[PDB]
Amino acid sequence: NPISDFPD
Amino acid sequence: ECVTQLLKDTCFEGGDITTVFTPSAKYCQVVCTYHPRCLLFTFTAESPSEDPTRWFTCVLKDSVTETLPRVNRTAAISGYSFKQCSHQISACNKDIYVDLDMKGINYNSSVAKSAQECQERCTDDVHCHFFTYATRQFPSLEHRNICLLKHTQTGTPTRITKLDKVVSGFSLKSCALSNLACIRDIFPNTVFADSNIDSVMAPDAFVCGRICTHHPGCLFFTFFSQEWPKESQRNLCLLKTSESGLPSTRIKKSKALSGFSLQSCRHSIPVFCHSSFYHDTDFLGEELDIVAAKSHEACQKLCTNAVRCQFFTYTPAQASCNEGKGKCYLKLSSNGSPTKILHGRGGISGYTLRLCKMDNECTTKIKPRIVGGTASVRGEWPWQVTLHTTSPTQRHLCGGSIIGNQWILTAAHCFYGVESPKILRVYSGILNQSEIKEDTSFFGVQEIIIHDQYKMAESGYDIALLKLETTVNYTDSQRPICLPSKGDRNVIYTDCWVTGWGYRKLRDKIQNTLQKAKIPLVTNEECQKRYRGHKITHKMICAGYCKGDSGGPLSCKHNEVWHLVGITSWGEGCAERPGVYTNVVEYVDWILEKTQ
Repeated sequence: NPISDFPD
Repeated sequence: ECVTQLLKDTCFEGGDITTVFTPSAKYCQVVCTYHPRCLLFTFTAESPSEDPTRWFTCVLKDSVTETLPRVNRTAAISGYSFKQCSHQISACNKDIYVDLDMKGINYNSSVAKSAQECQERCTDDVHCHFFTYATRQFPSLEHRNICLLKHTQTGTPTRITKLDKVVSGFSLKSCALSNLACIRDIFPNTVFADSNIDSVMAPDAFVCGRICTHHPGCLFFTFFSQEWPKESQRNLCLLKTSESGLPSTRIKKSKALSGFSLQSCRHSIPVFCHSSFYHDTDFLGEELDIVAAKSHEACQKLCTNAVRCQFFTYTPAQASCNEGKGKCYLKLSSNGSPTKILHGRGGISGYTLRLCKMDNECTTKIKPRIVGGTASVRGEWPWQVTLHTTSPTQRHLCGGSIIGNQWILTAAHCFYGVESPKILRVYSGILNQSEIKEDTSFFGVQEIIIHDQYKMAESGYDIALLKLETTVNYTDSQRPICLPSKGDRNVIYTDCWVTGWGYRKLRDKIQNTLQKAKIPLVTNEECQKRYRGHKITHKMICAGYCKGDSGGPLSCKHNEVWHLVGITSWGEGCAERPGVYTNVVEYVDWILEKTQ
């Protein structure tokens, strides 16, 4: 699972 | 001695067990309640006086005195857990947090029409702990309306940061709203090989699975029973997970059992309540106290009354020769479980019942009494109520079931030409109608809630709620019954009971002593065949092959719990032809929104 955190 | 009240600008000094991150101090308090050692906590709110890293810091503490030194500090909120309290507790937090980003392992990302819909996804999903959701207003475009799901080891976020135009919230599986199916089916002689995320020692597979259930990361489990060959592994409860969310493989083996988390059905099943005793079993833990006890029953009550005690072993006066004062060992451990489980030193062990207040009251056991087919009797159906009409003169109108402190659940057709609640009288725990007298005490109905869409009994929505003027003190005579959990729609109920006073209309005549009849369910489609003149919806269930009244309960017993599967709506007429009932499961979202 690649899923990325929301940009600051 | 519940101090439910939070303590402003207060820090509890020392005694830390661990540190987690919670959105609110209020949730910290819930986390503290549900952790096996935590008596008290100190939360650090967002504020200048503290660096960003320490905001949403929830520190779980313990003290042997049951309290700690209070020092004032700005932004510090502190509380005591609810272990110490008589009032029921819930893990269910419906809070959406604005401009809050709760970090975790992000395992899924998608588009959602809104926070609510994002949350229904978090709840309906096997892995989801909490979610974050980006609003339109969210500046970065391709991120707009992304609802991303997360999980952690603990169920709480690894960290929490302020990120504006975002909303975070938690899975509602514990609000009893999940549509996820619960698999209750247990596989004897089976094991699972997948990620082992933790392990406890359990006395049997029931406790194992219960423990699996309230553990955030545990989807399924394997139990290595006492009879297991490798000695080191006996009574070992293995908590597992997988990316699919299913066991990779069922391997066959002896003296091991496997099963699944029940997290969805959490509210209809005993979870924190382990009431059994375990004989010639000793639970190894840290010793809290040792006291004179007459029996293992009072042993347990000492445990329960001792807030730090999580479990006990009672050692009886030795081999029946000795004076009957035994020794009660109050024990604790770091998780709420035994470090070692030893069979054959002749102790009697069980757990603290202090936990039980976390369970839903509709899961408590019902004293065996006597099973007489001909008639019901005291305490036998604590949920069933009789619903009385003042006008023209006072008489039995309907049946109803207590689903709440303040709530009756019943038929809508019962309220046909009832102009106001003000004429209704709800009596509880009544065996005989003869038993009611002018002095008899009863509940006033504050409000009648009929389904927005209800028209006619043979039309589907025949269901109604009664809100009482005054709440019920639960007693072996008057208790709640659990609503079917949505995860259980595929359960096959083989034991079902219609109760009531026999009123399907003025003619037929009525009954004095409460009547009870065990009845088989019948399939919709088979039911649809007996009724040609009428349709039968997915919102209707049948049975027969009928001592019940209108608005009366269909009670199905499953895994030692009573469920209210259906409400008696229109069955025409004892014949053969089955009664048609309302399908309570199918109204869960509706009942919950109305009762909260």
